Amino acid sequence: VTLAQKFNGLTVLPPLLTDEMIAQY
Amino acid sequence: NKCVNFNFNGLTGTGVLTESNKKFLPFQQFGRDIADTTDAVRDPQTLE
Repeated sequence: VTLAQKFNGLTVLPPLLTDEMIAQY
Repeated sequence: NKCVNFNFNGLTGTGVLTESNKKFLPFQQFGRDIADTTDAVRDPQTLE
């Protein structure tokens, strides 16, 4: 899976669980 | 390196101005990103 706009007031928020916490679960 | 209101030959906005590794062609005056939005500019007196 493969994945700027901030001058337009768009913002991307991080998930509560990190990819290490998902890997632990 | 400071947040400023800028006006470059009429191109007006607000942002922090930084040195760039982008090389424009001789006649190009400002640069745009994928969403047709300005992210670089040429300074008309000293041309960096």
